[PDB]
Amino acid sequence: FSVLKKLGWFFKAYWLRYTIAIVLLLAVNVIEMFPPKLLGNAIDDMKAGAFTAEGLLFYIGIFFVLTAAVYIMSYFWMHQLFGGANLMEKILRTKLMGHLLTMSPPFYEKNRTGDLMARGTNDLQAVSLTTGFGILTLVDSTMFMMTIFLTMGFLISWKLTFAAIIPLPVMAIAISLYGSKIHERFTEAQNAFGALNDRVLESVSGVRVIRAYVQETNDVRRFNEMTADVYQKNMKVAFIDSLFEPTVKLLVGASYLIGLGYGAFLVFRNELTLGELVSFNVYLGMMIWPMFAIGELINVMQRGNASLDRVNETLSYETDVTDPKQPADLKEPGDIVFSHVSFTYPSSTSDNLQDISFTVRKGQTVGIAGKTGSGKTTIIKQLLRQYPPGEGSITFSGVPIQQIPLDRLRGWIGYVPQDHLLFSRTVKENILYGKQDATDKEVQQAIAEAHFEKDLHMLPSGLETMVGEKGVALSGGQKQRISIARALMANPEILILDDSLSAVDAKTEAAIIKNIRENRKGKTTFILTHRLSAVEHADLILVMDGGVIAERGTHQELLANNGWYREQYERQQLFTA
Amino acid sequence: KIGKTLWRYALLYRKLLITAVLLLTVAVGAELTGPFIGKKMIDDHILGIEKTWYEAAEKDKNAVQFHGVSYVREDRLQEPVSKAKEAHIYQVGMAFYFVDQAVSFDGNRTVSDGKLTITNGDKSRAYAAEKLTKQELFQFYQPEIKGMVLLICLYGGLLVFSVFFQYGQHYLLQMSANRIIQKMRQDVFSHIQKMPIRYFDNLPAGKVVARITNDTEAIRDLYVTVLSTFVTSGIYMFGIFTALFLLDVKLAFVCLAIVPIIWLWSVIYRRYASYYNQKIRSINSDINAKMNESIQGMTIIQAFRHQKETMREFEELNESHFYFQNRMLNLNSLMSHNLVNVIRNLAFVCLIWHFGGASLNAAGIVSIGVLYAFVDYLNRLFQPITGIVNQFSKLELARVSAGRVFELLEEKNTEEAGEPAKERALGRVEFRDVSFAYQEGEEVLKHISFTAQKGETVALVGHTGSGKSSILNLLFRFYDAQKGDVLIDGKSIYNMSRQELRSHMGIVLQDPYLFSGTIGSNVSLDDERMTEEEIKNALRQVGAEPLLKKLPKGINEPVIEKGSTLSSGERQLISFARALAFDPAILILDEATAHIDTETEAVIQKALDVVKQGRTTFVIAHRLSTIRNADQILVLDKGEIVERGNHEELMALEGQYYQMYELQKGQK
Ligand SMILES: CCCCCCCC/C=C\CCCCCCCC(=O)O[C@@H](COC(=O)CCCCCCCCCCCCCCC)COP(=O)([O-])OCC[N+](C)(C)C
Ligand SMILES: CCOc1ccc(-c2nc3ccc(-c4nc5ccc(N6CCN(C)CC6)cc5[nH]4)cc3[nH]2)cc1
Ligand SMILES: CCOc1ccc(-c2nc3ccc(-c4nc5ccc(N6CCN(C)CC6)cc5[nH]4)cc3[nH]2)cc1
Ligand SMILES: Nc1ncnc2c1ncn2[C@@H]1O[C@H](COP(=O)(O)OP(=O)(O)OP(=O)(O)O)[C@@H](O)[C@H]1O
Ligand SMILES: Nc1ncnc2c1ncn2[C@@H]1O[C@H](COP(=O)(O)OP(=O)(O)OP(=O)(O)O)[C@@H](O)[C@H]1O
Ligand SMILES: [Mg+2]
Repeated sequence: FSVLKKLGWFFKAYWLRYTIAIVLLLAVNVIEMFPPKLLGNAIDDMKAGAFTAEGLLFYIGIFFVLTAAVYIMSYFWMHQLFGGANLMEKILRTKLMGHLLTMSPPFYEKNRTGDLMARGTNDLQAVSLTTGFGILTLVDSTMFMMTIFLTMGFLISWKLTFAAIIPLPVMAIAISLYGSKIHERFTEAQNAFGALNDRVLESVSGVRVIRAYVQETNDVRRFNEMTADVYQKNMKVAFIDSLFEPTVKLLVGASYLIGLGYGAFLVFRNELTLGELVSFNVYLGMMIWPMFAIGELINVMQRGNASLDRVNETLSYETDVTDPKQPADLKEPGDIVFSHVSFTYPSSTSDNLQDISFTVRKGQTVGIAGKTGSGKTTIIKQLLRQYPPGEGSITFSGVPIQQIPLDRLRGWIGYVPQDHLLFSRTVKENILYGKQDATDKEVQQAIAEAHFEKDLHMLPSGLETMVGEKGVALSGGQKQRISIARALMANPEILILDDSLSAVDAKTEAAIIKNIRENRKGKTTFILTHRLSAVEHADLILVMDGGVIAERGTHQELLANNGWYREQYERQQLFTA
Repeated sequence: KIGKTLWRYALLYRKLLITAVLLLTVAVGAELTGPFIGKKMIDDHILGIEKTWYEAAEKDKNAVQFHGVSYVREDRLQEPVSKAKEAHIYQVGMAFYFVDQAVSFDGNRTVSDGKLTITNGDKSRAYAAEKLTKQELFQFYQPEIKGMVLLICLYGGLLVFSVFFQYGQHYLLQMSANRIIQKMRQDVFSHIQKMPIRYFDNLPAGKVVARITNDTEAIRDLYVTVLSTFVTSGIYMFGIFTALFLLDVKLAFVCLAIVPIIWLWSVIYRRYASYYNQKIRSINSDINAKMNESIQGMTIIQAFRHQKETMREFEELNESHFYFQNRMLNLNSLMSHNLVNVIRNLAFVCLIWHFGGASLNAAGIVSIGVLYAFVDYLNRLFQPITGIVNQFSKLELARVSAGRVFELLEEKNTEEAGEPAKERALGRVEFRDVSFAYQEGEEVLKHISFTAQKGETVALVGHTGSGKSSILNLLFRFYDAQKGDVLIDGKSIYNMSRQELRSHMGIVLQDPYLFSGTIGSNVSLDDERMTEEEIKNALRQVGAEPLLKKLPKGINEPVIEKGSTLSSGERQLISFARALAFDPAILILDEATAHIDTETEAVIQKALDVVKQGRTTFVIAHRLSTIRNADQILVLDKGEIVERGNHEELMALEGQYYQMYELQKGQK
């Protein structure tokens, strides 16, 4: 099967466990043919005038021995095979999580979180089930079936077996057909139930409007209609579901009846014996299962093929967008310079960033601003290696970033995303992403630097509570301040503050900006924001309109010209406060 | 409890359940009598030769003819004379020997000559025996071919009848389950419609939707399981025991003893599988949450070089979940399947032991037909054990869902209403004296006092929490003030039906609540009473967008996007149009398009003016510029109406409204 071929790596990795499993499976399958035949032989020895306590003790002992055997060997092959399936589950989990940890934003833009979560929760299950249970069913449909068939043919009869087996193929075919036709209606009924769920959510969220226009009865009417539709679909499914038991019961009773009747017409002709008529019954009883195994196999193989095909598409088909190369030996960044950075944003026909000839010298606090949608955040996304380098050059003292290893560049940049992106961990732990080796005192120092000590004090000191799951006392300004605290803890050479503080008070923003520039003037800093107060003191301010820059002058030079006089506009806001 | 309410809901729709039980019983009886056909076909026909034979003349049909004489059995025999000339067809080894005279017991039989001696405890006699040819033996077997045929035909007829009745009893069980669940869903939704808004506020939408739908599916699965796995199996195990006892009383006690095995095994398997499945589910949920928060937040995980620590935690969870999976696998193997097979083999050993003990006692054997029936009944019995234990362990989740649903249904607090209004009030509303606290102590409204006369555009101004949306809630009786009084016209709000009160007044909240379906589905909320919405909507200044949006005519069906199919301005437009359609006397406007970082004011002010006329518009617009034309500006100083008057009057005093308006306008 294709899925088994594609899983060659896993089986080659684990060959001892799976060969032991298969050997024990075959041994148990062959051993299981003895009990019924020993019962038939006991019956025959009963009928013929020869049965002593010796023979009865022999039969009891052999039955117990075979029982204990099959028990232990069953335990061990089941353990090996299903533990191997669990191991495949673990391997796929590790592989998928590692690959995702490697990936970059463009991959997540191309693939929605829904598909990734489905692959990480459904396709892995399908592949593991393939590996274990599909193998079991292949061994049950290829070895148990033929073993039973030929054992009945040789040790019982070759006409009784042919006659008493015709209904089983028909039963298998009917079971497959009913499975397909019930799954179709099940999909329809699940679609109807999903519609019910959507309507209930819509009529329980916007309840204010529903109850303020006294429409809480037509809503009941609609819900009753859709519940009736769900019930009707559920009846249509039942109409085909109820055919599984009647069909198997009929086509197994026919098999038993043919075996018994045509063994009777053979015991009359002396081509069988009662013991052989009892063993045949038992053999058919144990053969009724490979018929289901065939269908389960043909289903799991294809489902696993699809799921593994998707898992490989997410894992291998996707290559890392940005990769490093021969790492130039640069110990720290110098004077970040952009020569002509014409970045063409992926999934965007327009350039979205033309050449930008701006240079930041060590410690030259820069600040950017402009109209919304001016592409003033693409600067840092270029500085962060997130997207492909595109066209241009960003040289850290003559060595393009595309040469510096990703780890070092990530170490230099203290990134503060504009969108609060905290995790559902303790506030203390949330602050320690920048530095995992913090000794719990520099944490307080950085908290003071961000002026978060006062606002953190009111929050209960329950291990600093937790943010992502449910903020005990959380606000946009607090999240911006904690992000700034993380970035400061990172102790970075280049500090990027994208929309540094658009939530905290103006006074608090000014104080934090003064503090950062006080203790990191010697180290570069990037400021993006709409409020020009934050970039008041910066010695290189670029205001970006559209996808280009307007003026490269200082704040005094920027205010001298009126090309973009938003500073004058907010000066009234400065007067407004 | 849970069983009490499940049984109460099951008594409803009892005709279907009783019919299903009876059809199941009939099909079960047919199936179980099948193997009795098998036993009789074995004993009376295949093993009939061993019975005694009596010599008789060629006078009676079925009297088999051997050599020159004809004998006939002791069953297919009329009684001319019993006499004492008896002949037997004995079996030794694989050989059938004809004895022309034998009056003695039966024991171990051996042949070295014609003696055919029977040993038993001690040798008794030797009888001149003759070997029977294959054809002669068949002649001794022929008379029973017709009985063979009749038993086979009976076995087939019962088979088809059992088929029909099984199909019927399964279909009726499923129809009963689906009707009960439909009733439960209808009742739960009605209760939701009769629930106070306070319950709605605290719980998120997801929880209540789950309670309505997912928990009732859990109930569906529970009813299917209890019906199609415990009642069916119980009736399938009672009939089997009946048949076994009819066959052999002594042996059936073995199965009566097996039952405790089932009980103990189910108990132990539940005890362990509950623990392992709980941990597996809890760790898998942790894995999924970690994966989601790593995809959602990958950027900073990479930026701060946290790829070597998040993976460590993920591997901890993965290893724990894998370990518990392995433990569950070990338990599952051991308890379920090797045990089923071990018990089956033990049953075979018990059959052999009992029948051998019988056969060693002077060769007095219990018919092999009993053995075949036992082997055919015990194979049937052991099939559903694994499913029974699985469901018994799995019932707990359904029990929890049932608890949640039945606690929702038993909530005493409710709103009893459902009476619309009679005549239009023309729009008189007042708040003479009220005070509202959401839960206790913390007051958001303190001695509020205003009388919004027929004059419209009475405005509330505030920010960051003062009790304006609280006033709106009080107006619609969403929350009761628990103190004071409120009047529309001369009546008191707390002295009339909720539906009547809300029939006078309209509402358009901040977010325009767009419902999936057509645009006409939104304007009328599928009222089906009001006929013309477009024509009326033609007077609401909505004549541009619908033409752009294909050819709606109320049949566009665009809202499938949940609202994203249009613009926010268009969404507010449709909300205003819906408010105008009902033509309410009062119109309580929350912050409508005046939410955050917005400049297109006229775009919705044009419709706001159209809806202003001939009502009593309560507007909570934050943009004081849009409200400058109001008549009864109200300022909320965190629960108090500190100042009252038009915009000019408030400007002169310069308390708080003048400062706020100056800031908002100058900043622009
Ligand atoms: C005349 C007599 C005839 C028979 C002769 C034969 C004599 C043979 C005698 C002995 C061999 C078998 C017993 C081995 C015990 C030690 C095993 C061990 O190392 O521990 C293992 C556990 O092991 C178990 O799970 C328990 C043992 C498994 C076998 C079945 C139960 C034994 C009782 C049967 C008796 C009742 C029979 C009922 C029917 C009558 C640990 O390693 P693992 O398993 O790899 O762990 C995997 C991890 N996981 C668990 C988390 C997945
Ligand atoms: C992790 C996600 O992926 C999965 C991976 C593996 C499994 C899985 N674990 C299993 C453990 C046991 C069995 C199983 N063991 C069986 C033993 C007997 C039978 N039969 C044979 C005939 N009798 C009468 C009834 C049926 C079916 C059986 N099915 C299947 C299993 N499938 C599930 C999900
Ligand atoms: C009038 C007398 O005629 C008769 C009528 C019916 C039966 C009969 N009784 C049965 C009880 C159980 C089974 C049965 N055997 C099975 C083997 C495997 C499976 N599985 C487990 C579940 N999954 C789907 C895999 C397959 C189910 C199984 N169900 C068949 C049966 N056939 C016997 C005689
Ligand atoms: N995910 C994206 N895919 C494609 N193009 C994008 C994406 N995000 C932004 N853009 C392009 O970038 C332009 C604005 O870029 P940028 O985010 O730098 O501007 P900004 O609005 O000033 O910044 P920010 O919103 O981060 O404060 C958008 O108009 C669009 O052209
Ligand atoms: N569900 C609630 N339970 C308890 N108190 C609540 C609840 N909702 C709001 N409050 C209380 O109400 C105040 C928040 O503002 P309020 O609801 O009074 O109106 P608002 O937010 O000013 O309205 P608007 O949206 O028009 O500005 C706080 O005192 C808060 O504790
Ligand atoms: Mg507000």
